[PDB]
Amino acid sequence: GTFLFTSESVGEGHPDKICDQISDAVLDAHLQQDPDAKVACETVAKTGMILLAGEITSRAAVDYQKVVREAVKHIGYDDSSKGFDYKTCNVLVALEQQSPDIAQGVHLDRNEEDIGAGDQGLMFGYATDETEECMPLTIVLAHKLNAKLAELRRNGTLPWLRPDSKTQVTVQYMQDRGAVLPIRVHTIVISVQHDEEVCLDEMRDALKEKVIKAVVPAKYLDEDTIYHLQPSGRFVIGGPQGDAGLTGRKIIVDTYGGWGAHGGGAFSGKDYTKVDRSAAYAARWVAKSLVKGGLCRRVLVQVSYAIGVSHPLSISIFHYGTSQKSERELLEIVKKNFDLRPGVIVRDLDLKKPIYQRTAAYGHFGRDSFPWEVPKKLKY
Amino acid sequence: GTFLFTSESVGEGHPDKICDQISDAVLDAHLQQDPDAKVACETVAKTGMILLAGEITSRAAVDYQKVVREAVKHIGYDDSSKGFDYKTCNVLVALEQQSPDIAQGVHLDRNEEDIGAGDQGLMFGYATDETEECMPLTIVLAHKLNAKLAELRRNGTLPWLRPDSKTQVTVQYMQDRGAVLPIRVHTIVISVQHDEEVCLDEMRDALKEKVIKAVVPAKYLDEDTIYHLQPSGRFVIGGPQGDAGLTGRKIIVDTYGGWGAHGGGAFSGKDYTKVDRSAAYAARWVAKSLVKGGLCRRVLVQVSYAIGVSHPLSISIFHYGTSQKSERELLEIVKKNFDLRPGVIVRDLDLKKPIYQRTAAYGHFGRDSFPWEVPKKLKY
Ligand SMILES: CSC[C@H]1O[C@@H](n2cnc3c(N)ncnc32)[C@H](O)[C@@H]1O
Ligand SMILES: CSC[C@H]1O[C@@H](n2cnc3c(N)ncnc32)[C@H](O)[C@@H]1O
Ligand SMILES: [K+]
Ligand SMILES: [K+]
Ligand SMILES: [Mg+2]
Ligand SMILES: [Mg+2]
Ligand SMILES: [Mg+2]
Ligand SMILES: [Mg+2]
Ligand code: NA
Ligand code: NA
Ligand code: NA
Ligand code: NA
Ligand code: NA
Ligand code: NA
Ligand code: NA
Ligand code: NA
Ligand code: NA
Ligand code: NA
Ligand code: NA
Ligand code: NA
Repeated sequence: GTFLFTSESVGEGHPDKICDQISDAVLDAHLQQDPDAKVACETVAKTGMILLAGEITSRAAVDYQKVVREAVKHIGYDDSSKGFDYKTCNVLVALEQQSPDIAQGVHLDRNEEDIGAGDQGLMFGYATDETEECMPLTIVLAHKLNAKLAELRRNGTLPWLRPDSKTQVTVQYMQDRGAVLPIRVHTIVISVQHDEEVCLDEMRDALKEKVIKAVVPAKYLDEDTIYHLQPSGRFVIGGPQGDAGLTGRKIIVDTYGGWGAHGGGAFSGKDYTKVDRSAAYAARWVAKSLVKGGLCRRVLVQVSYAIGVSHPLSISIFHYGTSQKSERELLEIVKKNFDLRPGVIVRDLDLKKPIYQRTAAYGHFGRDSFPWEVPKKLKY
Repeated sequence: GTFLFTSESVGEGHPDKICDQISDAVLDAHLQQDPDAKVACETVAKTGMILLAGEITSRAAVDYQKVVREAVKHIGYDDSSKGFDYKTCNVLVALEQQSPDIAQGVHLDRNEEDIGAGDQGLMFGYATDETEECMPLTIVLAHKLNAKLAELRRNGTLPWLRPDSKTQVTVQYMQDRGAVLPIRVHTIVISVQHDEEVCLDEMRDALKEKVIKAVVPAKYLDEDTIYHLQPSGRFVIGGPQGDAGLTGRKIIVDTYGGWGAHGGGAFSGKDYTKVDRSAAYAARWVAKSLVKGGLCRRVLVQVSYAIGVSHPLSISIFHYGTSQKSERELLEIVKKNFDLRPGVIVRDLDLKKPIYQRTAAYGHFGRDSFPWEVPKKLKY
């Protein structure tokens, strides 16, 4: 009756995540000055280069050089010995205004509540009662392993660590009437960039004793757990020098780690009129509200939009058999309690606030009591 | 007992899809000369620009200018009046060799069958008996609508069409013992770039009569079907000029349209040692083999890897209740019939052949009897 499930996470210095963080630093910089900025900022990172490309229409005056370099500094790439340095990297900017054809179809001369979706697309929300934060254990543990690496890098106790890391956690689960119950950790992978001097045995010992044991409860680890620690054997070249990064290439790390579903839309670098972000956050809010409200133990929500149209085209609820109410009944409860127009979501979730860089590593969900993590009390 | 589900697709000239096609044109060009080329080619597209960035180690001599421009020509961007022209665009190249640290951990001095996975990650395969090609109807119809647009553009019958398009199809389904049965089309969205002269009523009439009716069986369309045709009202600016494109930003369009699950890894621009592609293709092959073999009606397969390790770390089978056999029994059948090491998958699926550009629009699955679409006869 048991099964395995695997999820991964990446660290703040993983090149794709660098791009997500930069794109959201750019968004935040615009929103600090112009809450109605229209932002669609993609970032590319390769050896020695950050390129910004996309579309921004805003009243803000933003120093892209400074914003980009400060984000890279925070991540920890501050010297050529680490493969990348915020002080001496190339920052190239290929930003244009938002297409006027998009603007006229989406938001020009529209009442805010009746703004159209900024694009077509589909989005999902998911929640599971297997953890208090209503997230899958696999992805929670994978994120926490990367956060622990960053902590031990920044506090100087593992000074050989560099910012680029990846983790992967496989958990053995039991099924319980559509809900899932974690039993044990089956396999853990950790790969992290390191300095030229530290040897493999020192790193593997530290990753087990100072990282895994500081994160994963001992009850989940046993003599059969498989550890793949620095499995490549050498990871000195890293960051953008080891692998090109792009915004929106970690969309499963950003969400549910393979659980539930994904509609394909990236989050970072986008203002609220891009329903890829706002409606995914709202769908998480719905799903978590259903689970915390006791209506389900596990639930997947789909919503979809057409460009220029305010109301969603479709809403669907899938409860995995974990409710006494039918999926139709839950859908009616959702429709009576939520208004998923983007110009309403923006108000309910406060999506003009410049908090987005904080979302761009360690997952957008399950953390810090962001507005989409605070369940709505449902009337039914 | 019914529910809605929505999927989308994009056309060959959608800027993200342009990037996928270019990245796979680059891969194919290398593989034509060096079947063992190591390729990780990301493409970015914005107004007037194609940038190649990533890592290639290969014995091939490739003219990137020519390869890129020929791909853009095939797509149809051949004049400034369309927003982009293969003849006069900027092609910038930021390609380096594969990291030697990766190479040593993955494939150097390794027997081909025992090559390590080129990265960690998780991948899913999915199959559903609702169509003969074992794909969801929503995504099949969405792809076919984009293909029809391209056909009518290329044959000159709708000469106002341009290459950038998006479609979205919402289908109303019934559940049947874990399987799904399409009933009717609930909503269709089509947005397509167009010339400055054609009016909105002409376009909307043509999209209904020459596109939708030529693609979607009349039995699925009724007086209640909702049509959002050119919903933005104006789409003259398009392609990279309207929206930046990046490789690997259409991973749900490339796969199952929201159905099943996704592990996050993009396909295009990657050789077979990148399990993001090879193992996803193998997982599709497994899933389709289970459905065509009569063991399931619907199935999701998860596999996962660690960099440098040949065998998958985990394999999981989820059959939605559509088999008399337990998921454990199906997993044993899979393990007895499939060897999911990348250096074996490459042989079974012929993944050194330069056919990848053909996969990079209209979905990687459900078409053209590629090797992963030909079911394996299972022994059990
Ligand atoms: C294998 S390249 C994809 C990702 O894997 C990581 N990576 C890069 N080099 C190595 C390496 N030598 N060993 C393990 N992981 C690596 C980096 O996070 C990179 O973005
Ligand atoms: C809204 S920008 C995201 C995508 O939507 C498409 N698009 C661009 N401009 C428009 C427009 N004016 N109307 C409808 N869709 C558009 C293009 O495929 C683009 O890549
Ligand atoms: K990459
Ligand atoms: K974009
Ligand atoms: Mg990547
Ligand atoms: Mg999208
Ligand atoms: Mg895109
Ligand atoms: Mg990956
Ligand atoms: Na810091
Ligand atoms: Na809970
Ligand atoms: Na336990
Ligand atoms: Na060093
Ligand atoms: Na997921
Ligand atoms: Na909290
Ligand atoms: Na052609
Ligand atoms: Na079938
Ligand atoms: Na019918
Ligand atoms: Na024109
Ligand atoms: Na999908
Ligand atoms: Na065929």
